[PDB]
Amino acid sequence: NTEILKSIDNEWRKTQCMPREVAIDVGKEFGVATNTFFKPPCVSVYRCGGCCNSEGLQCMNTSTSYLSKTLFEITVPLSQGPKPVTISFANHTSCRCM
Amino acid sequence: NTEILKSIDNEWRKTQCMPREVAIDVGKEFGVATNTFFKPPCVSVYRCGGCCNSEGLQCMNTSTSYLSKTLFEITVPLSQGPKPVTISFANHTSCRCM
Amino acid sequence: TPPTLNITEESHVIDTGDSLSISCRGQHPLEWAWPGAQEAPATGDKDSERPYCKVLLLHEVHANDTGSYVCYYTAASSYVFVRDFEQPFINKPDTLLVNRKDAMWVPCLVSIPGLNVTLRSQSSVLWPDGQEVVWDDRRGMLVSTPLLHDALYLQCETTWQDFLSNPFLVHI
Amino acid sequence: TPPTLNITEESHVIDTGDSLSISCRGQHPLEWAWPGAQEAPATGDKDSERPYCKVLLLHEVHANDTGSYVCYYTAASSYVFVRDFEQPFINKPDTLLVNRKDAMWVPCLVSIPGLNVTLRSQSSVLWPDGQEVVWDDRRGMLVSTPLLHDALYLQCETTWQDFLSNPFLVHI
Ligand SMILES: *[C@@H]1O[C@H](CO)[C@@H](O[C@@H]2O[C@H](CO)[C@@H](O)[C@H](O)[C@H]2NC(C)=O)[C@H](O)[C@H]1NC(C)=O
Ligand SMILES: *[C@@H]1O[C@H](CO)[C@@H](O[C@@H]2O[C@H](CO)[C@@H](O)[C@H](O)[C@H]2NC(C)=O)[C@H](O)[C@H]1NC(C)=O
Ligand SMILES: *[C@@H]1O[C@H](CO)[C@@H](O)[C@H](O)[C@H]1NC(C)=O
Ligand SMILES: *[C@@H]1O[C@H](CO)[C@@H](O)[C@H](O)[C@H]1NC(C)=O
Ligand SMILES: *[C@@H]1O[C@H](CO)[C@@H](O)[C@H](O)[C@H]1NC(C)=O
Ligand SMILES: *[C@@H]1O[C@H](CO)[C@@H](O)[C@H](O)[C@H]1NC(C)=O
Ligand SMILES: *[C@@H]1O[C@H](CO)[C@@H](O)[C@H](O)[C@H]1NC(C)=O
Ligand SMILES: *[C@@H]1O[C@H](CO)[C@@H](O)[C@H](O)[C@H]1NC(C)=O
Ligand SMILES: *[C@@H]1O[C@H](CO)[C@@H](O)[C@H](O)[C@H]1NC(C)=O
Ligand SMILES: *[C@@H]1O[C@H](CO)[C@@H](O)[C@H](O)[C@H]1NC(C)=O
Repeated sequence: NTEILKSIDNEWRKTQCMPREVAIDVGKEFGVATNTFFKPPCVSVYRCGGCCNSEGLQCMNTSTSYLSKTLFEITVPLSQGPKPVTISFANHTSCRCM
Repeated sequence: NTEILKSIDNEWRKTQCMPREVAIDVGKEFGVATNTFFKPPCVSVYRCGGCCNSEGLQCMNTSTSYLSKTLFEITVPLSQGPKPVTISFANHTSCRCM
Repeated sequence: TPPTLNITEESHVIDTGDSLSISCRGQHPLEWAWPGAQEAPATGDKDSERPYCKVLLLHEVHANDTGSYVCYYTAASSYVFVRDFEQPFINKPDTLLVNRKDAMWVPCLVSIPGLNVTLRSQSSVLWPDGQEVVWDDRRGMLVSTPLLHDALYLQCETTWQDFLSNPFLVHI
Repeated sequence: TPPTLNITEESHVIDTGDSLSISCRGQHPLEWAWPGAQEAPATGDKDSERPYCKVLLLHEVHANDTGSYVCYYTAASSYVFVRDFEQPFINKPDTLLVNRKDAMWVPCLVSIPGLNVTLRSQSSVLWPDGQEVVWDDRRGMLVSTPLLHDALYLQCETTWQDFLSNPFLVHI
């Protein structure tokens, strides 16, 4: 009754659409050659995510910041060593079911 | 150099495989009839997730707890009203790339 | 052709636990349409006076008896509000759906004709001023569909010691 | 058939900035295989004594000169450790791969023959005791592949004011 509607509403609140820290696979994020390793392979950024209460509505970003991160890229064969690369990743700052 | 390896290592640490709060769509989680609405449609639980440094290795649970949650289920047509249902959801407590 | 009641008003203010008895008398054999049953004696007493009469009476009247009362043989309608203190609010409960037609009405029925009352939910509170969203004592509040789509459940909030009805919401 | 040096030892302890000069003398015309260049005069001086002689000399010797020294015409090998204080550690740097063969060796070369030294990374520190994982002054430490698969990078840690080499790791 009371307490159950309370908790249920809390579950809704807790499960609502919003930006969340996720691990993005860099290679898969820019779609590079199948001969590259990234180190680290993934980066933690915030992206819009969660569940909408309709199906035809999908959680999308309405505003995005950009984060500079630096990591290393190994190519094959080992012609050269790991080179430093600077990359900008999306950091979603607001979301809406659209 | 120093500070960059430092941060990169921090990115790795931050992006490592572990249990994370996610929103699970209940209907899609048990695969019910395409004529049911769940309220709320989704629940927040922790599931093993993140990125492995190999491809053939995939993040899986090595131990799972179970959480009782109660919510409402609407059927169609509106023959009866929303009925209370108790459901157990997996709460992953440890993970390994397997 | 149209019949008439013993009380020519479209809105009667009654208190709970008060005995109510009205005579609908007009021409043909008549029959009341008072919502439900029971504990209320239904006796069709003729009177002549220039018409056939029919009286409706009820001794025990509380909240679950407030509603509309029609005496159809050109029908004759009259609404009656029965004021209660314990349960001023009547829910569905848990019955609410909607179709995209810009018209979404909430069925949260009010015991008292004049109240300052607001509808609240998970998505803040929704104040009625009359242009986009409008309150109506007759049954509840009226809201446009695509704006309330954002909310998942709804519950009417009052100003008294507070009382909250609780229907839900499913969009189409 | 096999030649011989002016110093019959498989391991020489030298300090940095110290001038080093050894005579490999044995039979046929010979040639040293000292790692790289330069600032070290290469002169093949005969001596007879019962063989043709060849001397290798070097005035400025630091860390980037420590290594193995062979005089092949049945070869004649001798390793020389040149102790430095500023840069006791030599990295690849950033060169490390592996194939599944249970043998994964780390190339972090040590200036000093006897050290207590441990390899650390993101996944704690890895202590060498000799059965599963084993340390070797000649070049570095030996670890089985499927256990180090868990780690992403590696860096040798010492006990002195600390020094950390830094290769990486990519599995196959
Ligand atoms: C990256 O996105 C996150 C969003 O999760 C930002 O963190 C905060 O997000 C909340 C949303 O609830 C905002 O109200 C805050 O203003 C954000 N910053 C903080 C910590 O106060 C984060 O700022 C974003 N990073 C950037 C600057 O790109
Ligand atoms: C559901 O899973 C989470 C895991 O995210 C549990 O929360 C804590 O997880 C950490 C892992 O870093 C453990 O060390 C803690 O012991 C866990 N509990 C806390 C808050 O101390 C959570 O306990 C799980 N819920 C249950 C009991 O099923
Ligand atoms: C999210 O929306 C903003 C709106 O300006 C846009 O700039 C950004 O590129 C979007 N994020 C995506 C699709 O990567
Ligand atoms: C995860 O692993 C545990 C091991 O006991 C198992 O009981 C549990 O069912 C697994 N979780 C899944 C696959 O839902
Ligand atoms: C008839 O109606 C009047 C109000 O107009 C009411 O006061 C009276 O009690 C009614 N008579 C009965 C009980 O039939
Ligand atoms: C209203 O309806 C129910 C029907 O069983 C009844 O039990 C309840 O007592 C009624 N409310 C009153 C008279 O206060
Ligand atoms: C209800 O609110 C309105 C707002 O204008 C106010 O005028 C009225 O006096 C209020 N009713 C009360 C508190 O009696
Ligand atoms: C020959 O070797 C000895 C060590 O056995 C060394 O002390 C000496 O300097 C060398 N002679 C030279 C410089 O040719
Ligand atoms: C070792 O090698 C590099 C090669 O350019 C040289 O510049 C450096 O000074 C050397 N280290 C010494 C002699 O301390
Ligand atoms: C290095 O560690 C070993 C551990 O047994 C110890 O015996 C030895 O004395 C240490 N070397 C030092 C501190 O001189």
